[PDB]
Amino acid sequence: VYDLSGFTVKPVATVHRRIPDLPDCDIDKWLNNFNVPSPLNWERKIFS
Amino acid sequence: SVGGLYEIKIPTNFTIVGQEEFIQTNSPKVTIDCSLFVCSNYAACHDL
Ligand SMILES: *[C@@H]1O[C@H](CO)[C@@H](O)[C@H](O)[C@H]1NC(C)=O
Repeated sequence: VYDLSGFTVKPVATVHRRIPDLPDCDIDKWLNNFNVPSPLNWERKIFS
Repeated sequence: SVGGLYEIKIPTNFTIVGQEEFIQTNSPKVTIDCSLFVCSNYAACHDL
């Protein structure tokens, strides 16, 4: 009597959930701003 | 011994006592699929 390698039931489909209608982060508009700071005064922006 | 005789307590009445004793002769036959235990179904783990 041989106990074979354990099988797992494979996924039939995939579920993907995300919050809809969220705005674009516009990260490029902030990184491309021409008023570039020096390392001494590095600027910060938080994207949420 | 007094006069070659010794004092001894000899039973004048008796009962039967029952004492149970469990002796383990077997145990749960544990089996492990080492591959399914170590790696679940992740192919990246099974390769290693
Ligand atoms: C033995 O003990 C039982 C219970 O006390 C009693 O009924 C019986 O008469 C006794 N027998 C003798 C010979 O003492």
